[PDB]
Amino acid sequence: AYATQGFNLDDRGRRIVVDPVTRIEGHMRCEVNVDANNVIRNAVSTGTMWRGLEVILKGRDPRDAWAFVERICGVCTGCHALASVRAVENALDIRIPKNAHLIREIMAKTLQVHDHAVHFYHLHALDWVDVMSALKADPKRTSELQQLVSPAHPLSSAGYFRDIQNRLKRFVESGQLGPFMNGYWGSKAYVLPPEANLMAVTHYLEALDLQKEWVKIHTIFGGKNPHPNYLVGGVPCAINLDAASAPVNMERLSFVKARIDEIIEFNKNVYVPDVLAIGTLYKQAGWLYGGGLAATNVLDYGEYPNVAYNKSTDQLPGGAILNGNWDEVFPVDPRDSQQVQEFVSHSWYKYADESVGLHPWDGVTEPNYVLGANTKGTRTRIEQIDESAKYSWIKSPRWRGHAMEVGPLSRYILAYAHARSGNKYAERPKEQLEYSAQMINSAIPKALGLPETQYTLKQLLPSTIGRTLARALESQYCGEMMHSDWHDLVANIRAGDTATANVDKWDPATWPLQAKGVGTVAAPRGALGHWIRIKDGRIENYQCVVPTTWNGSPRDYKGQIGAFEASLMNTPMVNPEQPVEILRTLHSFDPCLACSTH
Amino acid sequence: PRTPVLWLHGLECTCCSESFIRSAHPLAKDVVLSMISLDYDDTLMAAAGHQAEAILEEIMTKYKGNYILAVEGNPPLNQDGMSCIIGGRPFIEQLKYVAKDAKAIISWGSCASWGGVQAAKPNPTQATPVHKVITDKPIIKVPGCPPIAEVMTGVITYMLTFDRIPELDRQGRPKMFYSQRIHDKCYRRPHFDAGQFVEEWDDESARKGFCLYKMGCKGPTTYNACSTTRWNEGTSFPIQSGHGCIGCSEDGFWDKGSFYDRLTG
Ligand code: SF4
Ligand code: F3S
Ligand SMILES: [Cl-]
Ligand SMILES: [Mg+2]
Repeated sequence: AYATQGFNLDDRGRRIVVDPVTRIEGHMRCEVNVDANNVIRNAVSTGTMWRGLEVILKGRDPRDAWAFVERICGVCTGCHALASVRAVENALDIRIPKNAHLIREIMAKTLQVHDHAVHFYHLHALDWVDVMSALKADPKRTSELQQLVSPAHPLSSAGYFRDIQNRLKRFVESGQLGPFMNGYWGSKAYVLPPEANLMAVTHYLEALDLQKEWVKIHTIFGGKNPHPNYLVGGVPCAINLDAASAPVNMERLSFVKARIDEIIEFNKNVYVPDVLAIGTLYKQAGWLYGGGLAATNVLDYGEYPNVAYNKSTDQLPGGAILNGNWDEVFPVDPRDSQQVQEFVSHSWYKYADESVGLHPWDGVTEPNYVLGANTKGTRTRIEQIDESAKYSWIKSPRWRGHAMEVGPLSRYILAYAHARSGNKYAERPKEQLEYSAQMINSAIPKALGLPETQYTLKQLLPSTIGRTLARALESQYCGEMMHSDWHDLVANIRAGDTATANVDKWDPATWPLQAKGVGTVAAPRGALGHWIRIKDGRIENYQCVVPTTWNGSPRDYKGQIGAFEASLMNTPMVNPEQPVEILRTLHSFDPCLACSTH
Repeated sequence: PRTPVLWLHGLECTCCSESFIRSAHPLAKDVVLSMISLDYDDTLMAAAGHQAEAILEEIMTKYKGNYILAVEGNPPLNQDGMSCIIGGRPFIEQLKYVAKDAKAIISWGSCASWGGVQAAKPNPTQATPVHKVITDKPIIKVPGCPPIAEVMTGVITYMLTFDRIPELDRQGRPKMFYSQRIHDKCYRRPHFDAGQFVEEWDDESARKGFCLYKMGCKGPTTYNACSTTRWNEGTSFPIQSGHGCIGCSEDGFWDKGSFYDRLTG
């Protein structure tokens, strides 16, 4: 046992293993220890995959890099491609034209919406929603609940709900439950009434059909989804209005606009109201666990400047907060070797000296799969991982030595803090948060006949409910932003600027013989960075630090825990053999393990 | 009853799963509810850990030699196989166990089919495609990074309807989707035929949709349905949106030179 970051880690209680963690991207193992009362008193995050993209990139052409690193992940598809082209453009001092900037922003914001919404309904919702309980909802009461939760949502009639319910019924009555097989249904960890469950499962199915429409924005600008194409110097989708032979004409842009408007409708009428309502009911049940590091330390690089290449105009303004002090946002510099560093003390890698963290321009990725002496089982059959030694394929990123949480919650806490200091570019997220607090505290309880609470944003946000909430609000905000981006794009084209690529430094003969660059992206899951070194036209070093690398990190040299492990701490389990609470909180980070390890 | 599909994930980026749910005809929703029984799949399944792994032996016993094994991603042979761990054991052990009683095996995507990005030089994990590991079972390869959504569900639909693997070419790909090169029916072909090429990004030629061969388009050596079926309910495809085919469905395309180096012959 030892104490760190205000958490009392104790590994003396009953050990529970969750391998595999399902409803995530990629491969994860989680181990916890629970005390005599089923409270988690220790948590162990193990990334159980590695592919070695950073090794694979060495010696290749920087212009090709985006396509390789895009295949780090098909879920956060395109964010690595964006980071890569930004990194190369940074190294080579290339400025992209305005249309390329706007198209990349639209593509980025499309990913945010698609990623966030699919995660909540298809990965996260079954931690809050009991599908078997939905089988007993009154279709009328469900229609009634729908009208209260989101008055504007057109799909609300009673007949529509018994239609959905009956298809589920005979699906379940078939005896082949498919993805619902061996679920944890009926657990007391579920608190929603039948009506809420049916409403949510209905939206699960609605979202599954709709999500495929949203990505057609990627298809237009980038050819395909998953894995749309990108370009060093701009975008490949050349523009011509007067035309049907160019990649982008006014008809294609009208199509993009129609999809954006559908997105804004879904966020406002389905996604945000569901999360507000589900969040309210679990708040009523007292389930405010899972805050972890969000209560103290949060980080983002900052993103979405309304004036290109001017970081002070970031609409999700970033930086770092420490020790729960929301009055002081520290600036974060991705170039500073004393800020972002990665340790491998407890990771399956080796450094020359593992008592230090390496800034990614000096990063090293050399595999070292070795298990500690206190392991139960063998090298090829682990029964209990030994967290006192190396226990993950994920490196341990820290900022000035501090363990940080990254993600939509971090960005929203940071935006809130910025707004209080006078930053007007963060006004909308602040408005969203205060609207949400008032809905969760007063408005929704009043509509549902529940007692009204008085939680502040400081109390409500650092929680699994808060983390889930911020993801939904970010989706809504991203939809609103790309709606404005579309107008700016069309206006710029109509003013006469059709440029989409800067090719002045496309040829390697124009490059400096040595160069380094960094590209950062506010990816769906948090702070993403790619750091590159170029020598004689080839990649000398390529290092990625990815959002789930931050969140899922194992312990560092000082033994400080990362966001996953901190968030599981101090959480009671209804049944220690059913990982319902573990999944609910882990899933609230939207873990992408392929991303985390690359 | 609906045919059980056990969908395993090795070393992967999860693009084939994502592409699968983009399918319009049929909808993934209808595939899952009305066509197959998706009993194991890490990305969607309710159960985790011990409860998740228990599903495998239950389905294999009950539907022995009558379930489809779908494999996304691939097994590593370096690090004693523990660069991909599932239930404390190498993935290659899970793959071999589930494969022995499958009536058919689908290699989803270029990772499973050929090795994928992780198998590109120097391949630090020794990622190995499924057919080099499973040698005594009929495998259909559905390559592409990812494959087109309708190609994936098209393969499933054929197998469910006829209870047979569709006719395959020499490389184990279904001829119904992989018999044409992109170049055969690419709408920029008339520009290629008249020697009309893009030479620089966003030049006049690019704004007129000229052929992308000189920008490195690998459509002439790449077999897939991209120029006909196209992507995301026929919305576009790489070439239509202005970037050349990078050859993503072909074996070892990562190590066939820069994507922007043109073919010679
Ligand atoms: S763009 Fe590519 S596939 Fe189309 S005609 Fe030119 S070379 Fe052939
Ligand atoms: S890059 Fe791939 S998606 Fe098609 S156009 Fe080429 S085979
Ligand atoms: Cl490949
Ligand atoms: Mg890294």
